Amino acid sequence: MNTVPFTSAPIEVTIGIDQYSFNVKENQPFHGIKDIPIGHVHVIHFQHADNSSMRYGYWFDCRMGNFYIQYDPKDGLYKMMEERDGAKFENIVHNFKERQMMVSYPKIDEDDTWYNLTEFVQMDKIRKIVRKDENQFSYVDSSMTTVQENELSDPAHSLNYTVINFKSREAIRPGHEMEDFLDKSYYLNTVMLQGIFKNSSNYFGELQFAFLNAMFFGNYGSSLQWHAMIELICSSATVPKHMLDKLDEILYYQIKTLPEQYSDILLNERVWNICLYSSFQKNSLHNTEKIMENKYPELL
Amino acid sequence: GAMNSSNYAELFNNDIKLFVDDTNVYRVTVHKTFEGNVATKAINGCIFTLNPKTGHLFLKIIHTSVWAGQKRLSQLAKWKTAEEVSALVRSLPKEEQPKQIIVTRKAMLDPLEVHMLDFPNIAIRPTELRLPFSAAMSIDKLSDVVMKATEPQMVLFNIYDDWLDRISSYTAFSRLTLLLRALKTNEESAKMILLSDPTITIKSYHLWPSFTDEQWITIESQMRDLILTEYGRKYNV
Ligand SMILES: COc1ccccc1C(N)=O
Ligand SMILES: COc1ccccc1C(N)=O
Repeated sequence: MNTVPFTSAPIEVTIGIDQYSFNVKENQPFHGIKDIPIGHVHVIHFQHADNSSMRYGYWFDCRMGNFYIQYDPKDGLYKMMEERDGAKFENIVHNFKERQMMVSYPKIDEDDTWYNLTEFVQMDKIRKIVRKDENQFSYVDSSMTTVQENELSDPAHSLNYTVINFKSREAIRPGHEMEDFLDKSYYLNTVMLQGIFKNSSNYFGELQFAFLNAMFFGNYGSSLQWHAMIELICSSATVPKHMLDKLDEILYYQIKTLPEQYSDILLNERVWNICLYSSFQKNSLHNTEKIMENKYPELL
Repeated sequence: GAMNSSNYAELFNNDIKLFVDDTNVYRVTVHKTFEGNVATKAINGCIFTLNPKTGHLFLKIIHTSVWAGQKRLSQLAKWKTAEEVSALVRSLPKEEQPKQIIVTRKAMLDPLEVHMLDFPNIAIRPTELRLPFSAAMSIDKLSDVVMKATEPQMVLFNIYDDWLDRISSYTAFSRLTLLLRALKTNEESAKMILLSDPTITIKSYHLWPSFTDEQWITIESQMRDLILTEYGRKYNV
């Protein structure tokens, strides 16, 4: 179990850690989060009490270094940093635990939710979508634009998701126009899976990361990426059977975890009605269709 | 974006543009089978591709053999249309290619856009106008070349005959759409109007009769009466 200590909490803020969250009052004696499960990526995220504008946060993996949070009063935000001196870090953390100044990552033992939302997400791939190579952790916020959004404006601050365009020369083989537009298997299997992602695990990893950025930061560009990756699979007549079964599980846990009150903005009615009821895979997502129908029957 | 009554004069500016109408690409005769079921029999069709400024009509005849062994013909017809328009554009010299293609039905947008990915600078546009180009098969000489074709064929016409010698393209298009609207609302009456007087003939190299300016005013008035009338006989007013 690992720890992300905080220097202090000078401003009132709601802090999230994965799917959990808690309020910290201005100058409350808070010094971080302990008992963070090893083996998963994690996200620690922030919403200031005085400006709900800009949710922001940091993707990290404690196996990759010792990380802490420190408020910067010049830039006005809680910043993640790496401590290179391992003995200094251990000594700081141990003092904070002895004084019981940390919240415990509150994982229920039955609960596989975080695993199920991050199964294919790896820090190395996050760091290629979020380019800032001098840090081992990655910053994301509500306003960051994707490369595809920048094509339709700061490139260093972009989310480099894989471009998905259904009316593009990449998607459509000369002479197979109708075939490739109405059945996207070529684009899914040859162009994206074999060509760009190499395997379905990397595809699912980006899909899961896009969903989590949409949910936790309200990142609109990530929402489009998530809906597009889903639609590319559902609009393919030919999909490996293991991929369909895994997609059903992935989406099930995403829909299960989604705040009931964010469904209106985070779920695209056209994509979901198409995927569940018209697409080639309309009958291949049993778990996802059942939870969608019982939780969000309005959308459909 | 969409073409409507507000940007109507744009059709007659000097940017090359084509209208594409696909309503006569897939045509069927519905009939009973010996067993008492219903079947369709396809007949030859055509793509109606028209330069509204010059009157040049690229009539691609769609022979029934193109449907043999194919499924979902209604959907295939839109992609066949788009494939043929794309092939037409590619066959034209660069300086003759259109800058805009306006489709008369919204379901042609994606098929044409996908077939024209190679031409990012050609705008594919819908229209809010209800244009009567379906009635093109009521022009006898066009109907005749379509129904006689034994193979795929492209035939080139000027749908304005020699009118541009005397009138502008705005006026020629207005005349064309009035004639076609009339033929679409009451084909028998419209055709009676156009040919009643045996002394006015259609030149071999034309589609419509050789009306004088004065006779066109008479003709045009008789077509508006027809359209208003039928609108009476239809709605009872
Ligand atoms: C991922 O899809 C997109 C990306 C950028 C902008 C728009 C879209 C979209 N769904 O149309
Ligand atoms: C008779 O042609 C059809 C039949 C069914 C549906 C559509 C069409 C058509 N031409 O688009």
